[PDB]
Amino acid sequence: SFLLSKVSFVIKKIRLEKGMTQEDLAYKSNLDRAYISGIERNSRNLTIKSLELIMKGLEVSDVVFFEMLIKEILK
Amino acid sequence: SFLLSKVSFVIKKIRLEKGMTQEDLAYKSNLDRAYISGIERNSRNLTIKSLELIMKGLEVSDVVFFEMLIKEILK
Repeated sequence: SFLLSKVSFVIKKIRLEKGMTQEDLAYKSNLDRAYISGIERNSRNLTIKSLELIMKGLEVSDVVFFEMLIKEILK
Repeated sequence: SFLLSKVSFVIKKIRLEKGMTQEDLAYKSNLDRAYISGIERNSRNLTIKSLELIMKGLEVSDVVFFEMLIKEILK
């Protein structure tokens, strides 16, 4: 999946910009660390709900996530 | 969920814009009509891969789907 790879890139990029570890994001979002880790490797076929939870744990607005996704796809 | 109802709304809006029924879309995408139906009710369980595949069947680029999603969130 091209789209799944761009999605995973942005999640990890925003996470690192916010200064959170995968373990911090796990506890925030109530997702397991291993699911987080797989998402960032492009190895979990993430649902929309899971994406919502991650954006919430990352404290990024949904518009900001989608804007950076569009930018990354356009590169 | 606000995000989930906006995602479902946009998939349905575009499918209607392209003049497809739920079944037209399913036949095009090798999915079932009941899956398309459930997605438009409740986008909880939609994955990134399924989303890519739906956009492909709708012949809407990824960048355009995310624009219409942002418009809807902001409206």
